[PDB]
Amino acid sequence: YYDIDDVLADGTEFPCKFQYDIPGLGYNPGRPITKNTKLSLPLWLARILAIVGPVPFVELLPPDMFSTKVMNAIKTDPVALDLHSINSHFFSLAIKWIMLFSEKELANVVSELLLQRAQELNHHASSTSTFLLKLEEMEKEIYKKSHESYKDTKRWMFK
Amino acid sequence: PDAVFGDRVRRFQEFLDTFTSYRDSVRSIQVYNSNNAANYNILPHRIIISLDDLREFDRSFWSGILVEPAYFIPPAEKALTDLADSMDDVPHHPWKLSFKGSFGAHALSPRTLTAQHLNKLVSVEGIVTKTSLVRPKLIRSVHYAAKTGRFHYRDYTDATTTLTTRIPTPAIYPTEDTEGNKLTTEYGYSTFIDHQRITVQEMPEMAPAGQLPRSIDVILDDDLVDKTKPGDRVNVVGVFKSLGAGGMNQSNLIGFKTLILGNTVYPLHAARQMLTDFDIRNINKLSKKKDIFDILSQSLAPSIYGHDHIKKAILLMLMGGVEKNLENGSHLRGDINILMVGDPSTAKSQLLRFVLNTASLAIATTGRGSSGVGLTAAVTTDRETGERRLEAGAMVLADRGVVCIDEFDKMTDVDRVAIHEVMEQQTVTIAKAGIHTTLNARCSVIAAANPVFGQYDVNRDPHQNIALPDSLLSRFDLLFVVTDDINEIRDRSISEHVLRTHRVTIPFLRKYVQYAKERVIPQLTQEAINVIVKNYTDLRNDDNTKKSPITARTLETLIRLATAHAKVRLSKTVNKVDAKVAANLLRFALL
Amino acid sequence: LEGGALVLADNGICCIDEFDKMDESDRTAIHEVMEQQTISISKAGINTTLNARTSILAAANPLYGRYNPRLSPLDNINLPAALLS
Amino acid sequence: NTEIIKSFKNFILEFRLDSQFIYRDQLRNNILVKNYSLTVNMEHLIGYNEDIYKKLSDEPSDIIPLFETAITQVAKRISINSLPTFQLILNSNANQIPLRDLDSEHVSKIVRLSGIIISTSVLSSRATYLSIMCRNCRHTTSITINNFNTGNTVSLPRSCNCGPDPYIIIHESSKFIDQQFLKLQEIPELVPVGEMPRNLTMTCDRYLTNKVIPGTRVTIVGIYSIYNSKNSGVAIRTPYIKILGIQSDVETVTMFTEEEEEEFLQLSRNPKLYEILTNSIAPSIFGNEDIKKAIVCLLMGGSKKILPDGMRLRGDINVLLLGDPGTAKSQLLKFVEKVSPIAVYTSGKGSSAAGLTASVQRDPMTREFYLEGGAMVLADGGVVCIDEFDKMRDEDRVAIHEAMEQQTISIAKAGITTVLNSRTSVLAAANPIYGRYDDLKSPGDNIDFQTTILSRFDMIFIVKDDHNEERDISIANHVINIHTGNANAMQNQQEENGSEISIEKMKRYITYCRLKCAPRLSPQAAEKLSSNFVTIRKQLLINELESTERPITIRQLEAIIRITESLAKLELSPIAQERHVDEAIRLFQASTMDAAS
Ligand SMILES: Nc1ncnc2c1ncn2[C@@H]1O[C@H](COP(=O)(O)OP(=O)(O)OP(=O)(O)O)[C@@H](O)[C@H]1O
Ligand SMILES: Nc1ncnc2c1ncn2[C@@H]1O[C@H](COP(=O)(O)OP(=O)(O)OP(=O)(O)O)[C@@H](O)[C@H]1O
Repeated sequence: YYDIDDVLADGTEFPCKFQYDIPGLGYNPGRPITKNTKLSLPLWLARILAIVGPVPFVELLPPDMFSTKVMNAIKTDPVALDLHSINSHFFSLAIKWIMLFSEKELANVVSELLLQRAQELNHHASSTSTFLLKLEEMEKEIYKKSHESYKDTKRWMFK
Repeated sequence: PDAVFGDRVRRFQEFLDTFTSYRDSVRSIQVYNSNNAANYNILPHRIIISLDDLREFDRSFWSGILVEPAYFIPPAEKALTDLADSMDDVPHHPWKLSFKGSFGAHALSPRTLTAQHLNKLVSVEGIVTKTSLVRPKLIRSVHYAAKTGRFHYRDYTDATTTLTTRIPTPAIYPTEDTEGNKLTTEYGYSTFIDHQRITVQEMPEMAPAGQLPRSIDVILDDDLVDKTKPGDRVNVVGVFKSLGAGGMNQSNLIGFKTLILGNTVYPLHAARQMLTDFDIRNINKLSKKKDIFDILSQSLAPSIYGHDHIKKAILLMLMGGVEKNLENGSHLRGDINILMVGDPSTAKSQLLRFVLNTASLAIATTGRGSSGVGLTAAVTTDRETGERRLEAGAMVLADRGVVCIDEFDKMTDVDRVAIHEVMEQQTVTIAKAGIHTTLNARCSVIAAANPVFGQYDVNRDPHQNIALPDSLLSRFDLLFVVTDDINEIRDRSISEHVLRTHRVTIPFLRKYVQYAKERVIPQLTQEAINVIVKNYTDLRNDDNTKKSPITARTLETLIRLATAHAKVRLSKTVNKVDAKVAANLLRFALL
Repeated sequence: LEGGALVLADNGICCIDEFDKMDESDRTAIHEVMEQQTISISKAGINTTLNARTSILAAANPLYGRYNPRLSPLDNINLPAALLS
Repeated sequence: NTEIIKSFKNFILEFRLDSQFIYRDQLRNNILVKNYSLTVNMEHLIGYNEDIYKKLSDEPSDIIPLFETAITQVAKRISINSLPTFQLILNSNANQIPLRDLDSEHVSKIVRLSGIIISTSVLSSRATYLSIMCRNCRHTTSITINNFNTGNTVSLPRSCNCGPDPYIIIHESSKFIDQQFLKLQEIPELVPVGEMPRNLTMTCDRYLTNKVIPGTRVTIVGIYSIYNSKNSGVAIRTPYIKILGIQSDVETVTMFTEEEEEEFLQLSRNPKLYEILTNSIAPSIFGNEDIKKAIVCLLMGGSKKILPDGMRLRGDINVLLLGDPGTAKSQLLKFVEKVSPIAVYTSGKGSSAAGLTASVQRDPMTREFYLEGGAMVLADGGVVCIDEFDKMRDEDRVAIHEAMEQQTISIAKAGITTVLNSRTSVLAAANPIYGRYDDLKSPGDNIDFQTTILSRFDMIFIVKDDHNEERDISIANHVINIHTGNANAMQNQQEENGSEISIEKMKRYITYCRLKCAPRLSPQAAEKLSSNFVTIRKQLLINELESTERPITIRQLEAIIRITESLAKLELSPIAQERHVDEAIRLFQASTMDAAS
């Protein structure tokens, strides 16, 4: 869709092996790619790739960003975790996969992390140091709204 | 004891009952412990636990161990040993827990530490240096009172005892216990722990811009002792101990010597390694091809043009060359050593960085250098308790590994004479004050040197162009001169890849080679001999009218070279087919 | 004091390498070791001359890089004439 | 004594400078931060109460604890556990004092001062709180160091038989802090006379620590005092000084204010943004703009390419100032050091006592060993100025050959063999041999003998000073104008007013820039260049067809490549321009000309 991040969300390569042989390799001279060839794929294509069958066209292996080592690591110190490092496009992204695979488990998990970041990021509302760098872009923008919110507020405060 | 201690133990029931995977693992220890009991008429008590379960168990008990492990831990210590009793109580003792993590906060490197991170179990990683050597330490004591008999008993607690602070109780040592009978020291019934202490420097890779690294200490006890040599890359995890006075201990500035105790300290490669099946089968699949080796060659120079013959020699050096030691006689040198030479901007030193990475052992060298390089240089005086302790230099520290040398020509000849001892003899010899020993350095080695004078490395004769006479020439199995000669046809090739520079898999290689190292040595086959005998002889029969030096040592390399390719082929036996490869690079060695 | 080498090798053969690199300090000693049956130290308060019965053999390398047939004898050798005599 | 607390608490609350009060703001501002800190303006403090300032100034050390224990009070109001005491830093810029004069009178007197630090100690703990128990009575107690001037100030009380002082340390329950132990030296300019500059150990605690890079020019405040120690007399104590606060001239520190980016954006928009810097480097200097221009390209930092494998592009290049005296190149580098945020001026030999080789030195006590430091390490990741490079001893001169490329030094001295990282950008000013005639000679036959020394160098400049009448009289008078009434110096104001760089801000600009953009060349620039040097590679060999001896390397081209990002970095653009590249060609062509001679 029209948000740069929307198309930006589909751009990252996703390591999904196909269910079928595919003559006319889009990437090269297979020409067909043998069934269960493991390859990273852009989300947009991969979005509907296995969506058509009735068996799905791609096995669609789960993201390393979603690794159990990731999902547990976040359980420790999300405040300390660098989301700018992980993807960095994540919540706007993972929601797609979580929309894609339709799992509730990490959802009940990650959403809280979103809050955990939020609480402290609310501390940033006051007017640094190094934490600001680890924020995701969508996670980064949120502050712009808040920073200027009080900025004009305090600048409004006097004269 | 507070139920807070008894409850935390009681709080550890359902865990590790769930996850119960550790329950039988300790039982797996129980059995093997029983196993050894079966044969003799070895495993450490301490067990690994992924911290993670606490997040599915107690998040308060979770972070608390990260907060006040000093408290939560000791009860967890009991239940393990306690259940350890229940696990096997039939037949007639720290039982520590590691925690890989499940991190972290508490994830920090040594360069950035505390004051808050103090008194908390934390992962910290880096070089192992300088790693104080081990000494034995008692805890329990026992005695006999004659003539009334019975048996005496005594316990001890130091400053580094357990985890938490406890009342210091140096006892001297138990004697004449009432009634006043003579008490003879009794041992082996009494308890002992060999003690170890080491610091660790933070990585220069992760080191900041303009500042020096600060290595920080950690205690090593029981199995924790001697798990690793000094200089290693490893991540230590444990609570940070602040014990000791601030000068207040004696009424009268700086204060509080401090270090982390325990726990895991997982060795880290940045060897090891896991292999499995799928992976090694690629090795098993790739091994069949005789076409693989050039691929092995081409993968070596991602940024580098050609010199593939120079490349081929590198992997053949990775093989090790199949050391064969004489029975009750001296071994001939197994491994191969080489030196890159040629006009400036060769990217020879650049190549060493490639030699510097996947190689995994070992340290390189740029010119000077010393005093001693791999020499211990007699670490002294004392250090500690009046005890003289040598600490091996890089050349020793690099044993069973790679040695790269930059500016080898600039290096002082003083230690060069030692490099004769370093290379031909392939062992270290030491007498200084001092300790008197000869220790093995078999380390694989390579160096690099500029032309003696200017760009004339082409025109002027290669002799007088060596820059480091004489036997130094005999030592190296290969010396490749790099001509700086330029061609527009060449430069045209030189551009785009240099252009693509700014804008088959490598890691698979070192796994392919590492397993290729212990399996399997090709030994020897006369068929390889049949052609090479006419070869090397003919080499002395021709080359001596062309170049030099020419020695049987160069012939000895032929066995090394073919030995390596036989490994490159993963051949269980040598083949004459490999010699043509070695001879050709040896042809390229001359030309 | 701890002696060795020549003092240790006395009444027996002494094998030797890098004989050209033994420099002067060795040469004069073995120069005297050719006078044999003696080792002379006037150093410190030590005035002693101790018997060295050592059998002597050392192999040494020709002038760099290797010997040149055009090179005349004794020009090729790196050792002193009185040492070879 | 007591209740003087509320008076600060009053100024903590009662104070409002219109329209908005500060420190009360700063507190909550630090609250969510968990900063646990306050920076006080002392010159501001007098504005509140005239009495308490000097009332504080009388024995400031004793009223130190009267603050942070007070600041927590309403902070605790605002907090509504555990809550460690905040760290206050008061500061003043008003009367700066020379290091040359420290009078015992100044003991327990707060003094703001400029300074140049030699170094600082590795951090060590101090326990702000501790629990302690009788080794006998089983009696439970707790103690704190609430504040301190090291004394040692406190010890174990001996009143629990049981004794003596049976109470003992408990570290787990105890809570801790840190100290830097800075060693600061006076500014070299004045007033050492013929005597060597005094050096002083400054005490940094908690937040004070890690706040300053070693060797940096800094302004600091704190209290004069003396510690007996032992490790003097009769009964004489060694001098030491508290650091509070230290407000140091920025940076002198990766972070900066946001509006700075914008004012730079104003600079980034300028079409002359590069060309104005061409003038800024040489306010007093006249001509040699090419070499003058060749300065800036190195100023922005070299190409760092770390992508696998571990092979990485280096920085920043190499440059040679060689030419007859009257080149003003040594005078040039003196400007160079001033322009670099971190740089080392070296005319040696070494400079001044510094080992041109970073070298090993033993610890006096407890034996052991450590890196003694080296100029490459001192300035690492920054500018390098070198004079007498031809006068350099060739042995450690060898180490230079390594230092420039691999950019990592390693020594086996003693037991510590570790390989240090050196990212510095060196520039060689060494004077050519025999004046003019060496140009009548080969371009070589100057540095050492071999040009292999030149091989490691990138842009090497041979100054040709020609005696042209009009050319001299221009700068000739330009010289007099440099002098009283400093007519040229007043010209910069209008240049400061209208356009021209202030160069201290520019340093911040560069430091801004150096960390900001990572320019990657456009694909067509390279092919434009690939087609370029292949000619140059082919052409100079056509000069080599005569067997003429002088030179060329593929490293020669790579150096040029770093020029691509060089000015482009000034542009701030993500990728190198096609057009942008060309000036690098003709500029390096002027460098190639030196080979042409
Ligand atoms: N085969 C090659 N492939 C790519 N680049 C090369 C090659 N040979 C030389 N170069 C270039 O030449 C330069 C070599 O610089 P480097 O510092 O690596 O030289 P070095 O190995 O130290 O040689 P020396 O010891 O003679 O200085 C690099 O910029 C590199 O890009
Ligand atoms: N382009 C120039 N701009 C300003 N002054 C100059 C210029 N060229 C020469 N001078 C004057 O000439 C004198 C040169 O003295 P200086 O000591 O700087 O020479 P140098 O080139 O640094 O010496 P060396 O050649 O030994 O490095 C200075 O007083 C300087 O003002």
